[PDB]
Amino acid sequence: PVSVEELDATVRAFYEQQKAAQAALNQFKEDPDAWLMVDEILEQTKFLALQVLDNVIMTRWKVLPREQCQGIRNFVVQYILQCSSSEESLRTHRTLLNKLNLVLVSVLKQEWPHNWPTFINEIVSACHSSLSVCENNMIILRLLSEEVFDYSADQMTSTKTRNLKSTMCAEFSMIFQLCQEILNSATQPSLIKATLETLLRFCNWIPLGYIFETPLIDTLRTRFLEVPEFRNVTLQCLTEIGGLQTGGPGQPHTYDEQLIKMFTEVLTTISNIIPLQMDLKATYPNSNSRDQEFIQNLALFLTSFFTMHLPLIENLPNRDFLTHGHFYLIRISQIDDREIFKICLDYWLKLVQELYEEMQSLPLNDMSSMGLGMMSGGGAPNPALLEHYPLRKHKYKEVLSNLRVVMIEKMVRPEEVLIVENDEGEIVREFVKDTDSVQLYKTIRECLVYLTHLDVVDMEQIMTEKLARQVDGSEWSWHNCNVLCWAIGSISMAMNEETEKRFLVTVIKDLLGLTEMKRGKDNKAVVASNIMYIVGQYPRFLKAHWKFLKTVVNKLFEFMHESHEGVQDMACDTFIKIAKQCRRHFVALQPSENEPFIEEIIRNIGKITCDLTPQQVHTFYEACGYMVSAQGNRNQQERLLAELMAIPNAAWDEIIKAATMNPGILHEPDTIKIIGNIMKTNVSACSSIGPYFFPQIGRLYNDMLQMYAATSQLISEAVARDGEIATKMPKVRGLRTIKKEILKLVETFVEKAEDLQAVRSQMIPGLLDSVLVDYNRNVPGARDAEVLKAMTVIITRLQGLMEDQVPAIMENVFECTLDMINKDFAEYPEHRVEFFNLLRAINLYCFPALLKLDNRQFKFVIDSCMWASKHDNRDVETAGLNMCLELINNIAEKTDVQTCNAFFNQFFIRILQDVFFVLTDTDHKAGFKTQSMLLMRLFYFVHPADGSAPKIQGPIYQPDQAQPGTGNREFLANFVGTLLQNAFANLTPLQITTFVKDCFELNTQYDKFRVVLRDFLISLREFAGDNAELYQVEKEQQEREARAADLERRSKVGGLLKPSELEDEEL
Repeated sequence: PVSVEELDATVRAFYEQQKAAQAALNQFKEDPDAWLMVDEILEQTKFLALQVLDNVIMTRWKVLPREQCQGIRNFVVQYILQCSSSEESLRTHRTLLNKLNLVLVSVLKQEWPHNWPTFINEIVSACHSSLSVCENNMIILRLLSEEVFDYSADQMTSTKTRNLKSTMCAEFSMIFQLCQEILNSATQPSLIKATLETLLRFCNWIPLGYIFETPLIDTLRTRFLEVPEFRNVTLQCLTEIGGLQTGGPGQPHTYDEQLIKMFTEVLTTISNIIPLQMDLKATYPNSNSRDQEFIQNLALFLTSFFTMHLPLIENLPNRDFLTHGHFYLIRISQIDDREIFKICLDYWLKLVQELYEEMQSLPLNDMSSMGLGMMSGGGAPNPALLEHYPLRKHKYKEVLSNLRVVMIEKMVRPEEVLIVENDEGEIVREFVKDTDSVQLYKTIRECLVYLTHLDVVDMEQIMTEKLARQVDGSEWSWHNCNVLCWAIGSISMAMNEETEKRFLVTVIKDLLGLTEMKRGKDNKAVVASNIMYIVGQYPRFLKAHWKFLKTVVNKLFEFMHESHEGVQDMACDTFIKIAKQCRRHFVALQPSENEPFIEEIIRNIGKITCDLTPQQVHTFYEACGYMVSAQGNRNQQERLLAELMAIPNAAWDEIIKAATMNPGILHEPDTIKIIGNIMKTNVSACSSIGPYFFPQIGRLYNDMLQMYAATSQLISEAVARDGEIATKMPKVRGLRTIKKEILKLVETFVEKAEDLQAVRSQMIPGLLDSVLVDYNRNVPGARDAEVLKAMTVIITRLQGLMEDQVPAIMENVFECTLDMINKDFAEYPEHRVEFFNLLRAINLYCFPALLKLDNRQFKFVIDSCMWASKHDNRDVETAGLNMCLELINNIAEKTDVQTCNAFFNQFFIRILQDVFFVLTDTDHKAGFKTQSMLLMRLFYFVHPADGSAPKIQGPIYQPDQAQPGTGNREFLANFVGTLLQNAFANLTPLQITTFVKDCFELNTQYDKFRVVLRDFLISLREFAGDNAELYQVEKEQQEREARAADLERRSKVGGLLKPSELEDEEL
């Protein structure tokens, strides 16, 4: 319609849902009313119009006529020019103008890369016209820069974008000179700012000649760098230039002199801005957002420049610039801000690790056998023996020494410290946080260590003096104590044993004194937290100093009586830490004592653990378990074990006696709980003591089976009484809990047992007698998946010894469990997953007894396997596909030609078909690794590309009803071909032929096959539309080496691995 009448099709929208919707009804047109619109109407409506305009621009550009797109192009340019060509007009229509600018840049998106050569020229000229059009032209060049530049801005400039900067040589050069012109003359802040912001977005594309050979830098620094308004943006420019890569060592132009002049000068300017006496740590929080951003842009400048050209400033004759630049990085590093400190920390790590690796690569280490240098393993070298070496680390003496103070002060809570001061200052138990807090910790630990190595004397002096201020000279506070102690504990293994001995005696003494001196629940908790952390991180020290070991374990027991759950958690945690690392010192007769320390502990175990929660008690018994394991004297060990388990046994017998008087208490929530705690206590001590737990499991075993039976009887009655609804009631649930807990104990032991024949002879018959038929007779609501789990456990462990039992397990479990799994597509997931796992285990460790299973049942075995293959979860996808792999491989290479015949004859198609549908599916990209391996194996079974004589794995093929035509290689190839053409009908009969040929040829080389199949899949339409997971193998192969080289590096320097990362690395 006309402009005056459709104006209100929206004016009524602001001042009825009726007309509001009507304007939306006029949506699909060709913006014809838009041209007339912008000029005549009303301005809210103009906004609606421009919306329509832009939409049609992107959507309908190539389809629109070459004439009209030219029309709308000139149409927008004229209005940008109408608004921008006046001071006051620029200010009044800034909103409207911006909307337009966006429309122009979106037009530019399709036009400028097409065939608009003189755009830049036109912009530059329009700039010469007036200042206002100029400013808006800068804002347009800036928005345009976000379309062209930003896309290539995150790709780190590769060859693809590198050649772009070469072609657009002139195009960018002009924009430079336009900018240098304005910056040379302009005095309007709006204009200077817009122009500056544009320079930034074009710094990386402007030819290096104009950046360094012109006086651009000189003027950026002198005209704007010290002007508060422009300061941040100019520094961002200087950062981009200082961060520019000088790809020519000396070939095109080594700008070194330009850069040294630049950095040196900018740094002096900064010295005028930021006073020498200003506390950036204290100031920053009270500064405005602009001043804070300045501090961040400075941190970014210095780090960027040093990262890119550190040699230039390091080798300068003056050195004051190297030192003062880094001092700025230090003063900044003290500021309490996550993002800023992250910036600095990354640089710092690079710096310290490099300086260290200079020492590490000396040939002076070749004489380690005489006591010179640093043996690979660990321990910081004496600094004084390195002073007479021309080491870079000497140039940074004063800087590195201050960095140690900072790094300590900026320490973050270790994973081990299970307590935090909250927002309101209360000591609470918050275990861990986001990944970032832990990645931060890893990084800060790394710097702390390298710094310790670079000068262990300086580090020890600083930590020692700080600790003194905590004890006496009062810089005391939870924070300063925490921070210092987290640092101390984190550099563990970075000092040689001797040095560390001195230090630790001081530290542990001072801290042990602090625990008794500081009063109040909270002060006691903080100090305990710190002493626990440290001693837990220094097992090497504790081993060589029995008096210290006994003293800290005793203080641990003390902490276990604290009213703080977090403190208690840390006491048990530290206790098991030490008990595992120093187990042997608890069973031996220490020179000073009358008896082995474990005797004393076990004697008072009841008094020690009386304030502990059950989970803490479990941890306690597990630790004591390690101690017991260290007792090689089998008899002595059995007595130790008996006494340790005294209380749990007593509790157990009490429950058995009670349940004999009336079995009813078994479904009393308290009884269920108690039986649980007892079983868990056993599982804890057993998982630690290992195989020599057999006497304890032997004492309990009979009562355990009878209780399983008794609770089962009770479950029957509750169901017989009130039907299957009872299975989801409190009583039956809890009784089932008793059953599950018992099983978890026997599982724990079976996995530890070494006399596998004794387990098979004495336990297995009783266990199966008690769990199998009971599982079967139960209603679905009451069947325990833990029975499946436990079967998988005993089978995986005893393997062959369990073949004769597999038929009874199958008899009672297979059929009914299947029923639960089948009808219920989303119910009984535990049973579904564990059924699949039980079968897979039977296949892996009891293959012959698996054959005894007949066709009806065999079909379902395959059915389940394929299910797990087609599951959204990654672990179960790998699992199912893999059970298939293991199955077919077993059949082909362990059975008869007639049996394997029958099997492959009965399911080969079934398999390959499913394997194909999952492989060619748009989804399921995760299972490629096994799926490919499946395909290649299948083909090998039919036509193996190997043998000195013509060998094959399968005699005949699919039922005759399928194809009376004899032949495998033929049938296989043909049938596959058909399937292939079904996934994509665009396949030329040569493509389909080539593929199938590769399969028979590459069945020998998994990598060649897998790769060729990967490419063939990438080629097709559907697959290229959702990326490639098929590279899982290439990915893990990379990751493996990564963590392997990293472990390689870390291992070569003391402290980079927590002492708990060496126990496993050795054992």
